[PDB]
Amino acid sequence: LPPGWEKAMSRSSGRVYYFNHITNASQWERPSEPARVRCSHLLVKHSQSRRPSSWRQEKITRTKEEALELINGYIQKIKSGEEDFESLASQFSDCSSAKARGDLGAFSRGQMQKPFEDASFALRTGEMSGPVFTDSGIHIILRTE
Repeated sequence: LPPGWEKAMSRSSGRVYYFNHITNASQWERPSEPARVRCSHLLVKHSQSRRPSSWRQEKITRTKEEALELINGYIQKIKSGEEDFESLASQFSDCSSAKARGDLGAFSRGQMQKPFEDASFALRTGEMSGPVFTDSGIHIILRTE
């Protein structure tokens, strides 16, 4: 399995699924290193975020668990198709890159926070991560290139 993927057992169904411990993505299908990848991300800060402020809200008061619920809900709406990633990041991302539909443009290793970097280069083009915890908050990373 590609870097970070591992088999696990569904404790509801008993059916086998795959999770990645780098990106926090889990899926049912069996899954399938570039100098540069291109990502968008959706950020949801919390009161233990490095800077608990955003264009959305001068004083971010939600907790870290509440930040996770929101992220999980967004992950659910993206993955159901009831919303797409660009729409949610524009409305709800605590990162001012929301003004560019999440897009951060392309980067290489050594520029970002290491957990974000790791999740990003362990995404395949067109893949979305799970919640990705950094000091800014919790991320949904989409790798677009």
